[PDB]
Amino acid sequence: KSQQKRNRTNERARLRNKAVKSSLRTAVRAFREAAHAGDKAKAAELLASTNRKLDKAASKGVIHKNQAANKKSALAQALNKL
Amino acid sequence: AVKIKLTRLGKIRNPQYRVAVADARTRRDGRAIEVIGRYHPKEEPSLIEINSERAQYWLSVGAQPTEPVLKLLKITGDWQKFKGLPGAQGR
Amino acid sequence: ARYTGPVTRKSRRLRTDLVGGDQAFEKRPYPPGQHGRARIKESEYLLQLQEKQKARFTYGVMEKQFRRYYEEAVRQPGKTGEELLKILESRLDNVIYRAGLARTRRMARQLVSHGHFNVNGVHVNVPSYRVSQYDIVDVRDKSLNTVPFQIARETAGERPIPSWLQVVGERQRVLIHQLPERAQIDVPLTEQLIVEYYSK
RNA sequence: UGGAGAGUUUGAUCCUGGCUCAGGACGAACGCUGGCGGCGUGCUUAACACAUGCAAGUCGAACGGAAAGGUCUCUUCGGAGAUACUCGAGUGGCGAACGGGUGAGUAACACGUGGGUGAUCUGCCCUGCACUUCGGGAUAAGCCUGGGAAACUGGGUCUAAUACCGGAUAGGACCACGGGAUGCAUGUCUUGUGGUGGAAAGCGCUUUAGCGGUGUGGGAUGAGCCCGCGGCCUAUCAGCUUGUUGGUGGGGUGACGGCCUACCAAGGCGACGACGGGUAGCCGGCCUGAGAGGGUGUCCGGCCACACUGGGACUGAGAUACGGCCCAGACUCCUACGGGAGGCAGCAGUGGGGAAUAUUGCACAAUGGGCGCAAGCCUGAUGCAGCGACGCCGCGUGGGGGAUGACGGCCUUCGGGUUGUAAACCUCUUUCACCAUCGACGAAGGUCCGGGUUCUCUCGGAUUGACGGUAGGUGGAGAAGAAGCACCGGCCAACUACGUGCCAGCAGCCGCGGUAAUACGUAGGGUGCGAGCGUUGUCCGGAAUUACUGGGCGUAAAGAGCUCGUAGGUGGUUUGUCGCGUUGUUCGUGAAAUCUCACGGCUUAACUGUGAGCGUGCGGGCGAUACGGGCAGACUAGAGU
Ligand SMILES: [Mg+2]
Ligand SMILES: [Mg+2]
Ligand SMILES: [Mg+2]
Ligand SMILES: [Mg+2]
Ligand SMILES: [Mg+2]
Ligand SMILES: [Mg+2]
Ligand SMILES: [Mg+2]
Ligand SMILES: [Mg+2]
Ligand SMILES: [Mg+2]
Ligand SMILES: [Mg+2]
Ligand SMILES: [Mg+2]
Ligand SMILES: [Mg+2]
Ligand SMILES: [Mg+2]
Ligand SMILES: [Mg+2]
Ligand SMILES: [Mg+2]
Ligand SMILES: [Mg+2]
Ligand SMILES: [Mg+2]
Ligand SMILES: [Mg+2]
Ligand SMILES: [Mg+2]
Ligand SMILES: [Mg+2]
Ligand SMILES: [Mg+2]
Ligand SMILES: [Mg+2]
Ligand SMILES: [Mg+2]
Ligand SMILES: [Mg+2]
Ligand SMILES: [Mg+2]
Ligand SMILES: [Mg+2]
Ligand SMILES: [Mg+2]
Ligand SMILES: [Mg+2]
Ligand SMILES: [Mg+2]
Ligand SMILES: [Mg+2]
Ligand SMILES: [Mg+2]
Ligand SMILES: [Mg+2]
Ligand SMILES: [Mg+2]
Ligand SMILES: [Mg+2]
Ligand SMILES: [Mg+2]
Ligand SMILES: [Mg+2]
Ligand SMILES: [Mg+2]
Ligand SMILES: [Mg+2]
Ligand SMILES: [Mg+2]
Ligand SMILES: [Mg+2]
Ligand SMILES: [Mg+2]
Ligand SMILES: [Mg+2]
Ligand SMILES: [Mg+2]
Ligand SMILES: [Mg+2]
Ligand SMILES: [Mg+2]
Ligand SMILES: [Mg+2]
Ligand SMILES: [Mg+2]
Ligand SMILES: [Mg+2]
Ligand SMILES: [Mg+2]
Ligand SMILES: [Mg+2]
Ligand SMILES: [Mg+2]
Ligand SMILES: [Mg+2]
Ligand SMILES: [Mg+2]
Ligand SMILES: [Mg+2]
Ligand SMILES: [Mg+2]
Repeated sequence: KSQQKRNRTNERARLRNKAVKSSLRTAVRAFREAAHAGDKAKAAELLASTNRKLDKAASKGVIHKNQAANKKSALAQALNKL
Repeated sequence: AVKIKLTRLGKIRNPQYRVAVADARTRRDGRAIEVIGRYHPKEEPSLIEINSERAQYWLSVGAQPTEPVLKLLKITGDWQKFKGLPGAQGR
Repeated sequence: ARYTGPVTRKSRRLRTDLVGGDQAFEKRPYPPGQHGRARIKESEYLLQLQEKQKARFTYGVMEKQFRRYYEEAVRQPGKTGEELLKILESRLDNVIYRAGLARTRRMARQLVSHGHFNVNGVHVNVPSYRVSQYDIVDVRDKSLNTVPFQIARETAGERPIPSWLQVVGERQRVLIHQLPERAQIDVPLTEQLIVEYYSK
């Protein structure tokens, strides 16, 4: 059959993508907590770090560029409304 | 990609061919994007006509001919015209 | 297939002689069978049937092929009967018969079958071959000097040559000026009854 | 450019009106019979269960390496040496989502046709512009081990990369503020500033071998989503709906969206048939028909759905993921009883069901496909072959003379008639079969060698075809090897004898057979067709018996018992306008094949190629206003007071 190689590589890729997406999720929830507190001080760079992480994930190919852009816009507007 | 290929549409022992511009992910005798010529390998040498401006259009826009179609384009001079080589007619 | 049977019976049923030649007449009346002397009912279907029979057995065509010839004729522009006659006349063995190279129709058919002719230098051996305008018909050059073909070399005077084909000198060759018009060429039948037969 | 009727209700008639027949067709089956070739075609039933073999790999020009062959090679004289072409296993890239099958489900934007996407994505391919810069930690493989019956799996060391990870710079990412274009409301496109960010990979070289990598602008391609219109039966299914209908803020997606969520409002669909039930893949097409229609969706082509049954996700440019993964279930198998394996609706094939449907064939020679710089390697796609008269087409079983009215058969009014130019006999030619021999086109190609440096070009050389020693050609002897089936009362062409004697039997209808049967069985004769001919089954026709073309309701079937009135349908005379209907023209589209007309090519034809039609339609633009309709008026003849 010799699709066992594909079976193994798919598992490795699944693990890498899962790790990356989980890291982005934690970054986003941290920023959401910062914005909910509304100090406007630490959120000002948590936004930068989170957007940088989203862009890095998009360049790595774990997510799609449009998804990265959507999340970046949503978070930036959330900051602007506070 | 996009290919310029030969589709067999004759009978059981007289392989007539049409020179069709088709996507590679398509069966041999499938719906072609555009037929631009024909090829009959049974006449005096054979019978060959290409549109010679639609062929130029497809070659310029990016279609990759298969190897027999490349042979026909070299015979008819369209491939030499497109690439920029001296002999534009060689039939 | 072919009929390959007594032609005199087949002429006696249809009340018309279709052969001529040495066996032109049987020298007797037309009771085609044991009850052949009966004065029988004459239907409208019978006339059409026997006319199409005459058309088929004048040329030795089979019903399935005559049927196709009918669609060709009715589907051709113009008229219908003359087109049917033209199609039935353009058959190559018929051309051989009409060019004065044959004692009858059957033996002309056999000469065509055994491949004794070339049209455009092409060896043909199908009786139902259709000749065309500007067709030359040539006898196979390695087939001449044979008895049944040279017996027709000197007897080329009695039966008239129609005015659409033409024969030439000792090299017996045929030229077709244009397609015939059988309606003015030797109709022993009315073509208007075949049409009516093929409508029911 | 094309339209045929007949039988049967009566003592007879004319109507009405059913029933039946004469035609065509088939993915067919069965009965009798059977020579050949060409081109097509073959599980319609159990989406039933499947033994066996094959249907997807490739790259050493990404990498560590050295199980195999070949090596210079030492030397064992039976073992050594990755440095070395080459290469099993392995990491990595790409492919595996195409191609192939089946039609179970589905009445639905599934399909067909026309649009929209300012609401979207798109690997490889083309092309413009930029860049290709620093580092780092591992592990597969190997080696040593552990567990297990197996299937597999744990650990320790050990090594790379175009594998992985972190940085620098890089606008089509984001936020805010502005300009310039355009419009179809969201807006879209292009620009300026400020603030945040986002990559890359090297390998090879007989010396201009060559392959590569990343970000972006623009093409091409493919795809997603939304909408108008169109194509079944059923009201003896009349009330359906609560994420339901709409809004706001969030979430989610490649993308708009109740797609999801919290809150708010109380809507939405329905007699133009909602909701429900039955059946079904849809179309180009195929059959029939004068046409309009009716039936149908099989070969071929397009789209959809599915892959033992149900659910789910992952990887990826892209997944119903047939020969991938996870779970549950049924089934088959292995087991040391702890646990494991499998999925022919791929090709061929087996059992079963059935009236019924094929070989466990050959080749990658041609075309298409995947990987590779290439040579190459893979391809049950495909190209062919085998089998079945299953179908369409074509050709044979001889030809020219010859009343012995041979012989005989049969009938006879016993005189003759018929089979019947038919035979005998005379003569002639051998298409196909038979024998021998030569032998292809499909290959202006695929390979290595030479001019050409390469690119491009011939040159010439070998060599390469499964089909195939086939088609075809040539030559040889000989009428030599080759006809059957159905029917004969009318429809409907085709008649007598014998036997039988309401019996045996026939029959589509109405009828035929009870002692002289053209209707039963046989014989002679005849008719039709012919490698076929009949029967059964199904569809159209005839059937103007669902009537749009193209019918009816006094008495033949058919006016509701009568009225009022809702939706609907229809509407008097006249003026102006719009241009929805209508009509003219042009552009786009209506794939190819099939169909029609003309040629062209296979010896003809079937078959095949080309060109023009057709494609009745739909969308865009530009004209016309007679009629219909809308809008704004007028009038009194209809209607009312
Ligand atoms: Mg691999
Ligand atoms: Mg966590
Ligand atoms: Mg958003
Ligand atoms: Mg009565
Ligand atoms: Mg009476
Ligand atoms: Mg009647
Ligand atoms: Mg089936
Ligand atoms: Mg290897
Ligand atoms: Mg590669
Ligand atoms: Mg892939
Ligand atoms: Mg698939
Ligand atoms: Mg189905
Ligand atoms: Mg639509
Ligand atoms: Mg290890
Ligand atoms: Mg940066
Ligand atoms: Mg880097
Ligand atoms: Mg709610
Ligand atoms: Mg909402
Ligand atoms: Mg179904
Ligand atoms: Mg009709
Ligand atoms: Mg399913
Ligand atoms: Mg099954
Ligand atoms: Mg399943
Ligand atoms: Mg990919
Ligand atoms: Mg993914
Ligand atoms: Mg699934
Ligand atoms: Mg399967
Ligand atoms: Mg399978
Ligand atoms: Mg797969
Ligand atoms: Mg099979
Ligand atoms: Mg059976
Ligand atoms: Mg059985
Ligand atoms: Mg091949
Ligand atoms: Mg190939
Ligand atoms: Mg049979
Ligand atoms: Mg009669
Ligand atoms: Mg009797
Ligand atoms: Mg009888
Ligand atoms: Mg035949
Ligand atoms: Mg009927
Ligand atoms: Mg009708
Ligand atoms: Mg009417
Ligand atoms: Mg009536
Ligand atoms: Mg009335
Ligand atoms: Mg009455
Ligand atoms: Mg009545
Ligand atoms: Mg009344
Ligand atoms: Mg009203
Ligand atoms: Mg009204
Ligand atoms: Mg009105
Ligand atoms: Mg009016
Ligand atoms: Mg078409
Ligand atoms: Mg021709
Ligand atoms: Mg228009
Ligand atoms: Mg009045």
